[PDB]
This record gives sequence, C-alpha cells and structure tokens, in this order.
Amino acid sequence: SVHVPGPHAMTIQELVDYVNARQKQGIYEEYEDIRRENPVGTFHCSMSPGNLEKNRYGDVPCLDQTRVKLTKRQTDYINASFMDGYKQKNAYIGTQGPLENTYRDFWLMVWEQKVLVIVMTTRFEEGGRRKCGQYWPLEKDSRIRFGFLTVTNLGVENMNHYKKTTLEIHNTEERQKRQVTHFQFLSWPDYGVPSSAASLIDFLRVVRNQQSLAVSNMEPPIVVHCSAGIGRTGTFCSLDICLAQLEELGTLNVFQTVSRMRTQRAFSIQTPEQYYFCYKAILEFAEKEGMV
Amino acid sequence: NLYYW
Repeated sequence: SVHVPGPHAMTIQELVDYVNARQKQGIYEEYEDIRRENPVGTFHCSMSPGNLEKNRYGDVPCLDQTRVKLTKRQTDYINASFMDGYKQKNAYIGTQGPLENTYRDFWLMVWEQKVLVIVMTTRFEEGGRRKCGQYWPLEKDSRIRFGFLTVTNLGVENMNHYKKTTLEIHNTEERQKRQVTHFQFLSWPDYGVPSSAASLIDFLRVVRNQQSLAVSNMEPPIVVHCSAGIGRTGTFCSLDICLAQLEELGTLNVFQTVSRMRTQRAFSIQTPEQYYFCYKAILEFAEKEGMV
Repeated sequence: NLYYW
C-alpha cells in the first residue's frame, strides 16, 4: 500500500498543535499546495471516443494507471479507480455515480471485483439537478437484470443519516449468488461537508463492521462513490485511512494521506472545506475519545 | 452533468 506511516507521522497531540499553529487559512493554503502538485499519470482511456459518454462529468476523468478494467464485455472502461487503504492494497474502488448507460458496467465491476459492500454518499438529486442514477432496485422485492447479472432487493433499513439495503447479485451464466450490502448516506451534499463529523464517523464504523462481517462469511475493495466520486469519496476514504492509522499506531498524517490518494483516485478531496474537515473530524473524534 | 466544478 502507498499508505504507510512514514516519514512524518504525527501523534494526536502534535496534530492539535499543528492545526493550532496553522489555523483554518493555513489549512486552506495547505490544500492549495496539494492541488498544485502535477498529477502523476495520464487520462487517455477516459478521454477516448466510446468512453467519453461513460463519464458523468467532462472535467472528472480517471487515471489510466489505476483504473478498474472490465473483463467480461462495449469497452473495458468504467470511471473507477483502485485505491489503497491503511496497510491494505486496493481497499477501495473510488467511482462516479452510475449513469443509465453505465449501470451494467457498474454491476459487472462489482461482480468481477468480488465487492461485498457499496458506499454511496450522495442523493440522486441535490439542488435541482441529477447527481446519480437509480442503478439498484429501490424497493424490497424488486429486481433488475443487467445482462447475466440479476440484482434483487432483499430488504431496506432506514437509519438516522443513512439507509442500509441488502442486495443479492445472481450471475445467471455461472449460476452463482452473492449478497452485497448497499449504504446510502443522505446528509452530505456535493461540494460540502456532512452536517456532523460524529454521524459520518458512526457511519464509517457501521461500514467497517459490515465489511468485516461479510469477509468472515466468505480482501475485496469497498466501492465508494458520490456523484463524481472524488470530493466526498476522497474525504470519506482519507478519514478512514487516518483513523485506522491513529487506532493502530497512534499517529497519522493528513497531508501525506491525501497527497498519496490523489495519485490513485485523481482529484480526491474537492474543496479546502473538505480538506479542513478531515483535520477537524479527527480532532473532534480525539476529544470525544479523551485524548483531548 | 455536465461539469463538476
């Protein structure tokens, strides 16, 4: 994994002092420094004819070097990137909100990559306009066939800030079945931050626990998506990585985590508010956990 | 959508 402790890991107390020294504007300027690094890689596949219409946004391509390729195809392209996590290669697949013409690519990827958990941090529509297609059967007994993959809704639970849907994917060619858990987090708008650090952190543990549970019943990546799959996606994953290192080693480094992530899912973390939120969420967590 | 930014 690219996410290893070295070489400037900070303790929680050093983090407090760091954020205090820099303040919000210092943190915002730190995000700008990140933004300025020239991306390591290229975007040719994303920009090819045939693939252009498979991108939700003209300004959010994906890296050639880390993209998830579709094997059982009409191209091998989906706007989706393999992302390392804390001491774990390919812990996530970061991807855009599926389009009607990419629903079947999305499910092929989920099948092919043995995905057990999907994390969605967007509503279908936010502030008037379309953000993500309805790519899964919304109601309990509904099904949708995507070629040889049939997806059936087995039940929906509503929670304070997210909904948990259990799906069965039935590959009717191979005659195999797998359950996948779909989590939709509802209170995190594009371009913004969640209404509460605590709700997102609770949400993260729920997701973690489901992934661990699923894996024991069988490591596959967790699919994490938003609309573009860079802003909220990068923030979610970056927080996950930092909290994991904090738990295990009592250290972290936000700048390093985000910089590294952007070499894998290009453009991860889309605003300085999101970047600052990562530091703030970690510190709020620390305080509530008594490292304050 | 058509541009994210």
